[PDB]
Amino acid sequence: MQTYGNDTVQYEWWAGNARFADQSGLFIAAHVAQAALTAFWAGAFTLFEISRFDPTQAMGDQGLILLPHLATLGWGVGDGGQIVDTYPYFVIGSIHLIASAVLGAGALFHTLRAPADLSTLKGQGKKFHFTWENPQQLGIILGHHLLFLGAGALLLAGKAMYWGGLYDATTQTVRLVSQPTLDPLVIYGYQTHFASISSLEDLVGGHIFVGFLLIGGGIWHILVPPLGWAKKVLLFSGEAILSYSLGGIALAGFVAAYFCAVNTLAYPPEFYGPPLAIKLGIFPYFADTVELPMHAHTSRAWLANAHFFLAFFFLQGHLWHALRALGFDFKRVEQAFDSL
Amino acid sequence: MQTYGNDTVQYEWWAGNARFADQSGLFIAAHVAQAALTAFWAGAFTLFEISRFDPTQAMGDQGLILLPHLATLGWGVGDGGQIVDTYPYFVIGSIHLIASAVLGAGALFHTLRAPADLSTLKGQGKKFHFTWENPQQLGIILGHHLLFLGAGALLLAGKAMYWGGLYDATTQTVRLVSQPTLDPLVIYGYQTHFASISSLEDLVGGHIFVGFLLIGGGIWHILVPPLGWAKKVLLFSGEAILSYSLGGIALAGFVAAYFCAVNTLAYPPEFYGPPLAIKLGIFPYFADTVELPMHAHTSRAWLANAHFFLAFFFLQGHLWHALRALGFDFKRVEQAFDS
Amino acid sequence: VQYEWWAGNARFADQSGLFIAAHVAQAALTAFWAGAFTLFEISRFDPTQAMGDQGLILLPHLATLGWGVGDGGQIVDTYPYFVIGSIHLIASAVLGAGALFHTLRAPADLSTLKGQGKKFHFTWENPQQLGIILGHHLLFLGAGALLLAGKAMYWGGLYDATTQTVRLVSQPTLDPLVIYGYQTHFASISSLEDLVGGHIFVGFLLIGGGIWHILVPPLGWAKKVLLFSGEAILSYSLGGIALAGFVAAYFCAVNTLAYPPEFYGPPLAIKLGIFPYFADTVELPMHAHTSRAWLANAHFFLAFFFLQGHLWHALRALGFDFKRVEQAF
Ligand code: CLA
Ligand code: CLA
Ligand code: CLA
Ligand SMILES: CC1=C(/C=C/C(C)=C/C=C/C(C)=C/C=C/C=C(C)/C=C/C=C(C)/C=C/C2=C(C)CCCC2(C)C)C(C)(C)CCC1
Ligand SMILES: CC1=C(/C=C/C(C)=C/C=C/C(C)=C/C=C/C=C(C)/C=C/C=C(C)/C=C/C2=C(C)CCCC2(C)C)C(C)(C)CCC1
Ligand SMILES: CC1=C(/C=C/C(C)=C/C=C/C(C)=C/C=C/C=C(C)/C=C/C=C(C)/C=C/C2=C(C)CCCC2(C)C)C(C)(C)CCC1
Repeated sequence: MQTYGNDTVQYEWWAGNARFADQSGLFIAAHVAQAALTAFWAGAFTLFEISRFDPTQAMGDQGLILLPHLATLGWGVGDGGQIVDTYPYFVIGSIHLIASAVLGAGALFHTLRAPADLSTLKGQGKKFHFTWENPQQLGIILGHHLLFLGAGALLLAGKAMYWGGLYDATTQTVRLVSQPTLDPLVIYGYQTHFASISSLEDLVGGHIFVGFLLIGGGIWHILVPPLGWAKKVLLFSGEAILSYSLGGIALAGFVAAYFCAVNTLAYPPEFYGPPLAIKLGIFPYFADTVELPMHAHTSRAWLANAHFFLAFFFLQGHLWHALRALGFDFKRVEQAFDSL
Repeated sequence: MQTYGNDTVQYEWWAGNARFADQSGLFIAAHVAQAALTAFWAGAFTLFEISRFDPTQAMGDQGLILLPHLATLGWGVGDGGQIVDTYPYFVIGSIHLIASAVLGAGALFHTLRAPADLSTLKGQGKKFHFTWENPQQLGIILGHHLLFLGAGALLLAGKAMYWGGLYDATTQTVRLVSQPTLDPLVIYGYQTHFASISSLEDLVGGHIFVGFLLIGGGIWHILVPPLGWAKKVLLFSGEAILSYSLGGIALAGFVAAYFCAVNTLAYPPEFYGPPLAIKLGIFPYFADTVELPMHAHTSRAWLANAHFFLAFFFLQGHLWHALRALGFDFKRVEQAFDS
Repeated sequence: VQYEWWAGNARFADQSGLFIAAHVAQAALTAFWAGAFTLFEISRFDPTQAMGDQGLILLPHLATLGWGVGDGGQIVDTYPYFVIGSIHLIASAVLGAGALFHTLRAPADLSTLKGQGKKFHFTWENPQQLGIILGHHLLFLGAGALLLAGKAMYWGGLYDATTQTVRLVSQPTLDPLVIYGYQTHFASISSLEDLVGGHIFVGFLLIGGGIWHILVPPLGWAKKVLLFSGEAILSYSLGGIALAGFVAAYFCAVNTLAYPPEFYGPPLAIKLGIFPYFADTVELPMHAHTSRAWLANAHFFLAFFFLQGHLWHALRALGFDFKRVEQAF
């Protein structure tokens, strides 16, 4: 936390998650409980989407949110964009459900059996003890999360190359994509038309390039400690790293909301509905060209608008926490109105 | 119980059943009274169901639940899934009533004639007294229960192999199977596809295998105590062992609800109804494929959905007793919202 | 201790004369119901119709023995019912005579007598004289079993419902291994000759039990596994009579051999709604039932209520007077 003086600070219940921000074990426990909640939502809602799926209609009109996310990977897709056999969606939903179960079990284990601070441990638990002031352990955690995201990108790459086939909007069948792009100059040139790429080989080439970039960043962050040039320009607290991550996930949400509404192959038009139109009224939303009867919207509209609004409010959360990390009081803005 | 204040911690009447967690003389009376109520349900409710039975309609139509539980054992079913008499269901319910009567008598004995403690005797009861600190005696009680469960499994195998025939979904006849399964390779292969078996012989062979496995586990728990790493990893208390068993019975209830949902040979489709579909709305219910006239359900749904709910709430009871055994009092939650 | 007037018969626990008097008076009331209601519910009888439809309650038991019935199962007389009712009248007379003589004239404490009364006083802490009373009662019940055995040899034998004849039984079973295997074949033997053949074995068993109880007292373990108080001995007797009432309700439900089906009623059906009961296969419209359903249901409910009375006296005997007060703090 910030703690502009008053080192022994007490937070009330409406800021109740600020109480464990200094301790270590509850800091692990709350986050793995949150990951259990995300895995539970994923598995339980693709099961709920299998429960409320009709094969006599098109996909995106009935609010199909997760089954197009699995059909773009090409798991149970047939011919012409038709889904007749849904075994592996139920398989990955059950996998995510039991994964949420074991993650919640570990969360309650760290809340109950593991102590608050990991400095009282003796074996490997003392090596996992972290503080918001030393950047070395934070760099180790940073590099290992970099390595895990790179491993996830490599798993997606193997799903595109060896472990299965992806889906395209041209042939509307599965496709075993091999021999991707190997040139980084055209990847440097992809900063202008990244929204419409229209080729899956370029997609898996960009994915293996960003995956190898992530592995390089991971081994770089594990190998060298963080330097001194960034410690003079970046703040080192809980709310500072919270702010950097909040701005990162808000930018990622804006990027994903732009990617959802205009793409055609990473979001097929028969699975998510037609591509959208960026329409600014009061706020910039995404409207469909055709109008659904029961005031309804496609999955593309729901995904793009929800991710845009969540990215917007996460940007203001980054703003709140980043101004908090710079020393602002925030009753100073109430004292500025009260002095007036 | 965690013994917060001391061993004589107070309890109100909404938790008064925690008062005999350390007495170990009222434990016996409460448990065999629950066994008496279980046998009372098992007998009196099939006596209730034998009065409202219709021979023309299907058994999964009006809500017959216990009679399809006995019809798959081949007691009073004719050819093609039709019931020809009501006598063996009546005598099985009657002997369950007699077992309930003698177990309730033993319960009133153990709460009335037997003392509140069991270490206060001088005969065989001194060797029967248990408490929640020693691993070897509790392992002995566990091994005795494993021997009893394996004996029940071998009794089921003897019923299927020597005490008449059995119903199947292949020939639709009361069939006496023979030559059960020896190799565990198909038993290992059934671990990844346990929904459909397509063999009654492999079912009774797996039953003989798990029965012998339970006799072996009971003998192992009788002879040798826990080696020492269980005292380091696990816990040994009332609430901890209760939570272990609650998680076990919740997992058993989950897999039993799923086995009632998908399978169609252990539960015959002409007796319970058509095989259900796992429809997750606000909760996962195992819904029918046909529709009943006035808000009714088939008996397979009444089995599977109720056992799913009971497995869910027993999972949360396992969570409650696990947190109770791990030093959490649930009084820091009400104390973390003040000031 | 003191008992209120709403429940004050517990004073018979120490007074022995009233203990004899009230029970012999109760037996006089039973014999008065046996004699008087046979001679009073005879005007409801009509041999033109059936015996199961009118609701005759006593006379089925008299036609069970095979006194005034012949071929086809028809009643042509009343005079055997008259002589059995009349001996029940004079038996109730002499039994009530001894009853009120013990109530009014005999002393209460039998140990304060001089002749053959001081050797007749009983109490609740001895296994010897109570064993003598048990032996004499076992002798008399075995004598009643001997009378049932002699009914199949003296007056033409019992009545058979299968062959529709009052046949003389003269084939006793000389093997107790059939008696062992009867626990599956309860009320389904399809033979009337095997009932008397099972009655002579249990009759000689009753004589042997009475001889064992007269000759030797409880030799030591009955002082430990059992109690001798009045409430506990009442509990044991009520449990025995409740088991008897339940098995008699089962015999009135399922047998249709000892009870003739053309006289008592059709075979019954075991049902359960709120309480378990028995219902006829052929119902009657005027809110009436056969003697089978009436007897089986009433004996089932009375056996249940006397099982509850057995549990009440067992809780009263073993110190559980009022201990559920400590539920609420
Ligand atoms: C990375 C995510 C993240 C994390 C870890 C935190 C963490 C924290 N924030 Mg926070 N915040 C975030 C994102 C995040 N914030 C965003 C995106 C916003 C913008 C809206 C804010 C705005 C914000 C404010 C304004 C304040 C905090 C405060 C705090 C601190 C106290 C704990 C707390 O939140 O109270 C516990 C949380 C609650 C009691 C929840 C409040 C109940 C809300 C109103 C209901 C949820 C709204 C809605 C229904 C959500 C669903 C949306 C849609 C599906 C309908 C804690 C360190 C407080 C602080 O620094 O004081 C010490 C504080 O005053 N945050
Ligand atoms: C094998 C199962 C088992 C056993 C032996 C116990 C044993 C115990 N539990 Mg328990 N529990 C269980 C399962 C079990 N629980 C499950 C599955 C849950 C989740 C719901 C709980 C939740 C729970 C709580 C929240 C608490 C206990 C407590 C206790 C202890 C005190 C006795 C008691 O319950 O109060 C005496 C019993 C009663 C008062 C009976 C109440 C019955 C209510 C009125 C039923 C309401 C109807 C309900 C909807 C169910 C309907 C079923 C439907 C089919 C009709 C005792 C050691 C308490 C404790 O730790 O001590 C303080 C406590 O606070 N338990
Ligand atoms: C052979 C059978 C037998 C015997 C000898 C006894 C003997 C005794 N019982 Mg008893 N009891 C029995 C069977 C028996 N009971 C059965 C089967 C039940 C269950 C229904 C009970 C329930 C019972 C209770 C609940 C109590 C006794 C008590 C007593 C003792 C006090 C004296 C007495 O009877 O009060 C005489 C009492 C009355 C005559 C009742 C008053 C009048 C009522 C209101 C009328 C009867 C109600 C009934 C509905 C009428 C219609 C009859 C119906 C068949 C049509 C005495 C030792 C009491 C005790 O322990 O001592 C204080 C006591 O509290 N008994
Ligand atoms: C708040 C809080 C917290 C947190 C926690 C959490 C948040 C949790 C979560 C957790 C979770 C979230 C969990 C999960 C679980 C899971 C489960 C419970 C599952 C189950 C399921 C099932 C069993 C299923 C089944 C099936 C299958 C498998 C298939 C077929 C069909 C069916 C569907 C039936 C803490 C403690 C830290 C602190 C305090 C407060
Ligand atoms: C090709 C392609 C692709 C790929 C992509 C990629 C590969 C990307 C990358 C990306 C990246 C690679 C990005 C980056 C960016 C960055 C940023 C966004 C940053 C920001 C930040 C800032 C600006 C900060 C600053 C600072 C510092 C550094 C320190 C001092 C102070 C300050 C704070 C100021 C895809 C798949 C789509 C498809 C196909 C095509
Ligand atoms: C053949 C026949 C017959 C006959 C019958 C008889 C012969 C019967 C018998 C019966 C019997 C012969 C029975 C038995 C039973 C038994 C019981 C029922 C017992 C009980 C007991 C008790 C309850 C006791 C116990 C105890 C002891 C010992 C001690 C400890 C504790 C106690 C108390 C628990 C008739 C006529 C039908 C006809 C036809 C044929």
